[PDB]
Amino acid sequence: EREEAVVWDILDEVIREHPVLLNRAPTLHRLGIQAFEPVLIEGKAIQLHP
Amino acid sequence: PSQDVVLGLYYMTREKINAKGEGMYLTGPAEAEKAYRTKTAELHARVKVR
Amino acid sequence: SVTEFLKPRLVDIEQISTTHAKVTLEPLERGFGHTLGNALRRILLSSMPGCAVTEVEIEGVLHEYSTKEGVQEDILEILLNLKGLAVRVAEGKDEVFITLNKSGSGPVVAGDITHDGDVEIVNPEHVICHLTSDNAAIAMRIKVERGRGYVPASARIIGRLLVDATFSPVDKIAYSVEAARVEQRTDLDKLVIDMETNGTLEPEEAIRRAATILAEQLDAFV
Amino acid sequence: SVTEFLKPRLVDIEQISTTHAKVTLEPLERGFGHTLGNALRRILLSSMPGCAVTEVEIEGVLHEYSTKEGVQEDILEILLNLKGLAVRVAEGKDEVFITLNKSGSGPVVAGDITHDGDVEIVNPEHVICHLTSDNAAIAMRIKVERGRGYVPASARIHERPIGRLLVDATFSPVDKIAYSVEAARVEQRTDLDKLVIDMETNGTLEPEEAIRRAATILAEQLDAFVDLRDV
Amino acid sequence: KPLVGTGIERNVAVDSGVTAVAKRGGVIQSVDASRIVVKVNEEELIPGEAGIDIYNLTKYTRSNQNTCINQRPCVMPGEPVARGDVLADGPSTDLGELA
Amino acid sequence: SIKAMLELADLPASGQLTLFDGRTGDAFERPVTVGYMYMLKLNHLVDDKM
Amino acid sequence: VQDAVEKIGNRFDLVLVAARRARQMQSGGKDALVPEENDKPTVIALREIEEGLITKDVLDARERQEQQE
Repeated sequence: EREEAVVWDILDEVIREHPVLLNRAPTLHRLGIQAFEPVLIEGKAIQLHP
Repeated sequence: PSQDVVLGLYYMTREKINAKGEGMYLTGPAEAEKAYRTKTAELHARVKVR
Repeated sequence: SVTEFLKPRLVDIEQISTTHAKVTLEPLERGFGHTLGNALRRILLSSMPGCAVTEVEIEGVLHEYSTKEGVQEDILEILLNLKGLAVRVAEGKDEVFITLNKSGSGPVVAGDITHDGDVEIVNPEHVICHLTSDNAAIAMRIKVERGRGYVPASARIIGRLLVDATFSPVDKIAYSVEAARVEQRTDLDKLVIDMETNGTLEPEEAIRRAATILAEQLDAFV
Repeated sequence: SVTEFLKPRLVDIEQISTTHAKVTLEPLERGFGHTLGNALRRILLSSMPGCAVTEVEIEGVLHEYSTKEGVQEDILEILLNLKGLAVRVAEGKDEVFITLNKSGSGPVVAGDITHDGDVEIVNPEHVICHLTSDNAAIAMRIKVERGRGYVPASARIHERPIGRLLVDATFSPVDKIAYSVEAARVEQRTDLDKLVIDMETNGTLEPEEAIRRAATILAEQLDAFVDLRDV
Repeated sequence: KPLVGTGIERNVAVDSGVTAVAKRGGVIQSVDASRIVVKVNEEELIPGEAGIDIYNLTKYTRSNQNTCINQRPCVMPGEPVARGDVLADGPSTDLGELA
Repeated sequence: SIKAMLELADLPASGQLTLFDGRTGDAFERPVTVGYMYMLKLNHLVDDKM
Repeated sequence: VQDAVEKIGNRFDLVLVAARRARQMQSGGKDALVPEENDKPTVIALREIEEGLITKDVLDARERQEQQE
């Protein structure tokens, strides 16, 4: 909650190679949900590969 | 690819008549890059390349 | 402080080969990766001193569009091969002449050139052209100058045929700028330079000389 | 010769106005004009130190979303006006406090700020606020700090009494940079060039000093390349 | 203001009610970020009236969409004003034009 | 009328200028349409949608 | 993961085998047969499968050996 730095290093280590699932509605086919490796970025928006 | 990727690959591969550096002989892709970066030849110059 | 800036802390030089290298510097201030990379690239491609073949004489050849019997390659192809011939000239000499004479059948190469000891050929296995008939002979008088950058034949416009001047030892330079973070500052810059030279110098030495030229150009202001 | 270049020198400063100047570098070789111009433009536009207003304290004011009697502009507008203050602070001080007290109808401008001799106001005609009544009075305490870049109030690290109003600080004095490479007439050669840098700033930073600071930054960053080794 | 417009902005700004429009013409006696007091002309005064109009401006009031409703004065003390003239500009208004 | 207004302000009649890359200083190969456009900030903020 | 699916043949069976190996390394005390290189157990199991050290038959044989002991 206090958002210390070591929390940020721990977060990097947990997300190091943990894939996440991205989805967009409507899910017309199975390509509407795909797994990506996350890269932590400053901001509030998800960056998507073109 | 779509949109800007296609447009860039199209523009870079187009062919222009009497562009700067026409008829030049290049040792390979590396020297084509060197000629483009040194403003010797244009992107659309007709050359002979090994 | 207002005059304190981030200097690179991780510098990694990976040598793919004796003429290819990749230098990674991290971290850099925001926007400095492009500044340094572009400046170094312009210096290394258009302002680096070096030695290269400039002019040629071939017996019986008057124009670059003329034909010579016994050689497989056309004259313009021969000039193209002469372009990519790495040479070192001893310091203090700004013009040298080398000769190449060969009769027979087979590939005539750069190692068949006789010099005066002040010229070193980095690539003796480089193929100059190919003689097809046993009765065919090639006589060649090559001029090597010292200059800066990449001066093409068209910009320099008797039987003297001009060869594109590849003075700079740099054959390829590319740079990419990626993200890098220290602490919570995620806006820092990391610079990756992939470099390939002809063999006259190692890529690291070439980067050193380019940086030296840039730094000395600013001496009157620092 | 070929291995030795001609180092450029500072040959001319032309002061068009308080906020506009031209700096001439001569002589330059082929291609070096563009290289130096682009490097100097990127360094000048990004990494130039300056002074800016950071905190304001106005008597009788608790927050920015408020109004003061006799003042036509809201406190938000007054802070936005103070953001455009051009202040030069004498070397050795990274912090200073100035005061602004004014009573009576009229435009309250930057020339009404009382400084301690180590602070120079570059734009006295800059209008800070308006007093629309003869009984109106304004009393403000302004904090000026030295810095570099753009430091928003939210990004400042976190007691603060109620009444102290934070102001977003844009420390960089450089507003616009242009550069042109023209032909140079030196001795007998024709390959030499000349670089003209047009600088539009807020008047706090001298042109020559800006050029030398940019060159120093560039040289310091190149020092890493001059000594390339695994670190 | 929009540099390229259509000429309709004044109508929307005036008829939306966000601005403070002068009910009677006169001279702006007092201006402040929350008040505009105007002295009405002699020719348009009702018999036996005070002769002065008071406009209290809305300052930093929440809207239905959690936005800001602020009215800023656009006049000077002593400036002549007629009927229908804009005295204060509401949200998204610049000198009586929608912005 | 638009072109006449452009000529009054001493601007190109095509509305296209020559622009330079800030990262390199090299001019773009074609003129670019540069002007002024009225932009709006819609009430779809990433702060209220993250 | 083309090498892993080539070594196994079926993506689903590969997922099951890698899951068993990762659970052995995480929940159990089994150690990795390849350099970890600061990688998560799932990826290290995938790398072991690609190298041919870990198969379903190998896991079953090791389980039988553990049961015998």
